[PDB]
Amino acid sequence: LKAELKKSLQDRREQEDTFDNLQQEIYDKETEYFSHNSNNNHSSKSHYSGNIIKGFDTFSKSHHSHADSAFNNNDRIFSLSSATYVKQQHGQS
Amino acid sequence: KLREEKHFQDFYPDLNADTLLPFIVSVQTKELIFKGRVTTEPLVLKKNEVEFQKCKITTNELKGKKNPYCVRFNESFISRYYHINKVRNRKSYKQQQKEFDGVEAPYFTKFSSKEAPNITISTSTKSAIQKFASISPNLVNFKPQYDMDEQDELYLHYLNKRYFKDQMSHEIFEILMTTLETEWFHIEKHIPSTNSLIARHNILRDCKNYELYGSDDGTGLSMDQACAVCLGTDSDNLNTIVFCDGCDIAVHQECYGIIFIPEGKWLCRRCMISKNNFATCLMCPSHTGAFKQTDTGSWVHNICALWLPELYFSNLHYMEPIEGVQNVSVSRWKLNCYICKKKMGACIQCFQRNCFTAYHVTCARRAGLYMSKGKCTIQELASNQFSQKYSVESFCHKHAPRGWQTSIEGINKARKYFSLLSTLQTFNKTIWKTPNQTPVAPHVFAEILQKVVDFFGLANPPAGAFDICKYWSMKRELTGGTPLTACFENNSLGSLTEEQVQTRIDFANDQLEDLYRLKELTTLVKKRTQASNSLSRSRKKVFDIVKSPQ
Amino acid sequence: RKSTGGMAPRKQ
Amino acid sequence: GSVDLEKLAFGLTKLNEDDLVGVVQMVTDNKTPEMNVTNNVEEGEFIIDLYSLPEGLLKSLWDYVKKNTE
Amino acid sequence: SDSDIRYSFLSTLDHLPCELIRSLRLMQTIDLFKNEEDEPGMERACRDLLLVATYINDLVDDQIHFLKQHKKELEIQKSVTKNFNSSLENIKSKLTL
Amino acid sequence: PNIEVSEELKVRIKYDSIKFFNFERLISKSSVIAPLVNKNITSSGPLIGFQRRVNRLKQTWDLATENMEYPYSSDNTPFRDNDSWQWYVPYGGTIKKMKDFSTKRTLPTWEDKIKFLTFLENSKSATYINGNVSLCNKVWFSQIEYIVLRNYEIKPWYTSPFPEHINQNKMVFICEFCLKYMTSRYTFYRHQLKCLTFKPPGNEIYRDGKLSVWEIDGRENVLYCQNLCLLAKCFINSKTLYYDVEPFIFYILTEREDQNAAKFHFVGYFSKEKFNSNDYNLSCILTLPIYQRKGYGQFLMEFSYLLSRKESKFGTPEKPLSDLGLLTYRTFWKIKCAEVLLKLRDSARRRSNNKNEDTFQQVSLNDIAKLTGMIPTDVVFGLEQLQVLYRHKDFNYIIKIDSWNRIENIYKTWSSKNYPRVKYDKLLWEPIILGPSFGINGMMNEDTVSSLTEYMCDYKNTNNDRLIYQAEKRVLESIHDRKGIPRSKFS
Ligand SMILES: CC(=O)SCCNC(=O)CCNC(=O)[C@H](O)C(C)(C)COP(=O)(O)OP(=O)(O)OC[C@H]1O[C@@H](n2cnc3c(N)ncnc32)[C@H](O)[C@@H]1OP(=O)(O)O
Ligand SMILES: [Zn+2]
Ligand SMILES: [Zn+2]
Ligand SMILES: [Zn+2]
Ligand SMILES: [Zn+2]
Ligand SMILES: [Zn+2]
Repeated sequence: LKAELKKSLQDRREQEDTFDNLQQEIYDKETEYFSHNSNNNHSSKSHYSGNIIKGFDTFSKSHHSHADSAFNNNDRIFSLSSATYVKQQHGQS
Repeated sequence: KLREEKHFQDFYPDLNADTLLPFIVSVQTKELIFKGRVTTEPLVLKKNEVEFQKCKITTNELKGKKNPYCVRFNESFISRYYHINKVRNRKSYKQQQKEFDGVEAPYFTKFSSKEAPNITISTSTKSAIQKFASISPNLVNFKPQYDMDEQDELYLHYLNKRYFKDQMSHEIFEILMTTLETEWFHIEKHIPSTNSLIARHNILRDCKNYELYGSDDGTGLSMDQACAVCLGTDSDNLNTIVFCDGCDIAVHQECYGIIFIPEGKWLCRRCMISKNNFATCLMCPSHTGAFKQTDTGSWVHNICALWLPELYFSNLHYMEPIEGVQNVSVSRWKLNCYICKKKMGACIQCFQRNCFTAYHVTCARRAGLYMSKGKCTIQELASNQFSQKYSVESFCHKHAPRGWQTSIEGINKARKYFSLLSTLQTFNKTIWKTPNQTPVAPHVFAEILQKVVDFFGLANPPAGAFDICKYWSMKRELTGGTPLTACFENNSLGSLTEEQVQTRIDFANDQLEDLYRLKELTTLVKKRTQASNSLSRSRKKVFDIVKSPQ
Repeated sequence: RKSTGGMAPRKQ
Repeated sequence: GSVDLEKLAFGLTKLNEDDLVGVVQMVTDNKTPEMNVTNNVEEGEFIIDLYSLPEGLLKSLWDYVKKNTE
Repeated sequence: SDSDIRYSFLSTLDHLPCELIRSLRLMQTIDLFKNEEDEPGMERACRDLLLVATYINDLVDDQIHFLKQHKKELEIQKSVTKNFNSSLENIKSKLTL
Repeated sequence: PNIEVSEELKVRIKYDSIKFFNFERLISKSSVIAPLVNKNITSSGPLIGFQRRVNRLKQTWDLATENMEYPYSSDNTPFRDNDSWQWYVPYGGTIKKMKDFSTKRTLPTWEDKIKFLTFLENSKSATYINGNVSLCNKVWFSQIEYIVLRNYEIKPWYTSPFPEHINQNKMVFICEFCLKYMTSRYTFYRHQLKCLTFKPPGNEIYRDGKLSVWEIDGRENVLYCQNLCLLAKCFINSKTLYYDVEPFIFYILTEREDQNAAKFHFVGYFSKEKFNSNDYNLSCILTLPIYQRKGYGQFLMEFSYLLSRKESKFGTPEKPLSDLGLLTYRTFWKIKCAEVLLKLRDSARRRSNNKNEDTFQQVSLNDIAKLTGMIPTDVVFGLEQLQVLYRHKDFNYIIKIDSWNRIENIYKTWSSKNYPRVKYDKLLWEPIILGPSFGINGMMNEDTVSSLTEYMCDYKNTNNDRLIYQAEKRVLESIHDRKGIPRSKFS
């Protein structure tokens, strides 16, 4: 019926709202994760930090690198595993 | 090579980029093993053989259905792990394929629970599993592996008659033996290999044995052990001297066949397939050195398969199975050695003509006889295509080349070693392993067995729980050294010192902290997937009803 | 790094 | 030899079913190239010729039949 | 003198990220080239995305279980070798150096 | 009737095989038969795997009873000593309590030793009639003469390096769901009672009807694979890989039939490598002899080529072929090329209907390769076995089709055999990526700078399509727009 159809619009809106909330949360979580290495490497001086997807310990205590502190948007694999993200990414750029 | 595995540039140019223009209005073995000339082999292109047959009576068809006893404690712990012998809860074939290949039946996965979650397990079952796992720390995630034998079927009867009064069953015997070997594995994993003291003790034992009885394996010749197939003492980044850990032989990577060095500990073929038990080389009496299997399982020396002219390897990178024993010369087997005078194996002969004094290869190396590979390489010497080529050269006692010092002392050394061997053929100190290096199970294992017999609720006397602990160390000796259970773990802590273990813990901490953030991201991803699935499913239906109200 | 196949060539 | 084969053959006929299957199992276990026995498991038929059995096996069959018949 | 410690944990530092990225790439391929007018074409795609999501979950928790057990056995072996060294120093006077 | 005596001392005995093969009656009667045989009976005949073990045990325990004629030269310790430090640090120091590591009550002595040997000796007849009798110096020769896999008895072809005690016995039993081998039917019964899961390890990367393909890795299952190799060598003559099984990856074909458990029966397998520079795509392939020309080998070969195509490469099997490999695997080439020729014809017919044959389209071996998955040096053999390539007397080579009827007849005749074919849309796969260790846990001889964060952006270049049909249609349409050669050349 008319009301039976109408009652689905707000449900669609809420589902898209949850979808966007989860997308934003994954975005923020990986944004803080790919940097928590640098949070753990900067702050018994701790110079043994990194990721599991790029981190390593060949360096010594005398150096201080920032290539892990500055990361590009071509590393968020948990985001790139979606259709909407790559769609809007290629649409913007 | 035949005319299916060579190339197409043995055509005229036909570069395959040039364009071709299509239009419209029984057995061909073509060449020989290797370089030669064209030849047809339709007689060698043969496939058939005798047959294959189908058995008419199943294993479960031959079984005495009688059952004299039952258990009165934790029957569910048995019915879970073994096969509960009734008509259990089954499904119908008109539904099974629709349920496990249907519109919502996914593929399987190496992580999909080894149990069947569609059926339920009771809570008494889980409580019983917790009770059992609480017997000892090394009993977490337990499963009965051991398998029953035609001699254990006899031991069981004597145990039932003497101690347990027709209460012990096959399943409980298998469980007791499986627990015994699980505990022995966990005791063995942590034995520390050596330190400076034991290293000095072993090197001095080796040198003082060589000084009197001579050696062949490279031990005792110097402070740094040499190779065991070519007596080499140099190394480099392309092939290194890789030591073993059961025995203490050394080898070159390309002289033995080590295509890649594992990151943990290296175990040779004899200490990997069987155990270090003093095996039987087919061709010489002494059994100490680098061994390799044949095409059937026996164990022949690498120094022997090379020098015997009828023996070769079938793969020159792995040095895999020694081949060509079934066509050794009857005269070769009828010869008899002259330094140890033993009547076993096959020998080689002197080189200089008008001499027919024979000797085994290892007895020759022990005595000190002149042997030189020449300018050949190990790989050519192994390949057996050396026959049409030149030859390798040795000498007997009284045919030594100029400068080759006396070896009468050498033959005396060898005879003394074999004579002592033949004679030996016929702060509280506790002995804990048989002379053949097999184990003997201590008090704690009997205590664990008593606790398990309590768990299952049988009349348990300590004598009855020490009898099995005796019989274990003898069933593990009848078998040669191989563990009675098919299980084994690749872990080797062993030779690690203290600071190294400290650093390993420190790094494991970091990886452990990291995997948690990873797991958080993973579950976020899973939630997003579910959300988008539901969104699409609702959107399809709403757009359908909008595009068609009927 | 050297690749070695799980097979052996022809003998003769 | 010293085993009276006519008496052994007249005695083998005085056993029961499981004792006969015991005879079959005993012969099957130890068997030498000189002997000639035919065992058909596809339908269960055993055939053996006495005059080729060695002395140890003849003695053992004799002991079996003796201590299992009387 | 000492091999680089990074080469002892190759089930986690090396062999896990490869399977993780491979599974994520499979998810992306399914999600992108999934069709719209095909209702089964989207049912299969959602089913496979769910499959791969539970797969990556099970993988990343298996690895942490392994690391826990490895740390426990490291501790036990530390204790055992510290005991064995002193127990040998006890009866040092028996060897022949 | 039951027993009968002739006039020439030929005694007939009839019995029941069901009772005769029983596992309980066997031990019952063996216990009472074994002492009836004089223990001075000289077994001067051959050497059994059983008697060798028993006599080695006796010689090691130093017991005064011997029957074999082969005296071992070194079957005991070289220097038996009882003052070494090995008895002052019991169990390497892993147990700390004296009441717990004292072994005064668990050392076996002469009495229980002799009782154990008696237990061993009293089983001989049953051990034999279980391990060597079929339901239907001689040491260099293996005795194995059957392999009981499902319920069939599979005569082997060659000799595998099974352990010595398995090679001295002339029957081996193998559990398909686990690939474990034992030399006794009773032990087999016990093990098939214990073992519960009915599936290989590894994922399931394909499924259609019954057939399924499981992708067992190499270094995670170092026992399943090490037994599969030993089962393979008994049929595959030229192969020499048995233990270094980590750099390999196995793809296993299973047939399911349906406790109510899903039963997945082993049907065959093919292997592969993780990194090779010879441009191969397969190492060994096998189907268990219980088939009768059913199509699973051509299935698995098509599968290997699908994997190479979805990976976008070219490949060929490991080259030392066999006389049963090539005779089955040079028909695959002919049928593949016939299919591709029919495809080109039917795709050109839709536009060349209003035109004339005056123009001749130009096809190439690289453009047949990129459609098939195989290399040009194998497309040449396909076309040759099909008798379609002409080096007539610029135009040095052409492809002449005298009549499409012969080719469509070839294809229809091969299709009538109802073989199972691969469907490209049921595959849940993604080509594997390799880190700084190439899929092993071992040798160190690229640098740890891979970081693998790419392979995600590879959607950017829309040129290399992810689908297969896309590139197929691209090759079928784009490169075939060229103006055709005029037919004015020859007859
Ligand atoms: C790298 C390597 O190749 S080495 C390993 C190769 N060698 C082995 O594997 C030995 C054991 N396995 C085999 O022999 C198998 O046959 C394999 C691996 C070659 C694959 O063959 P299978 O799967 O068993 O049979 P498949 O169904 O695929 O072949 C059918 C076609 O093969 C051909 N053909 C196959 N076998 C025969 C044969 N014995 N005699 C005559 N023609 C045959 C026929 O064209 C047949 O078609 P048809 O039914 O119309 O007569
Ligand atoms: Zn060497
Ligand atoms: Zn070794
Ligand atoms: Zn030897
Ligand atoms: Zn000798
Ligand atoms: Zn199994």
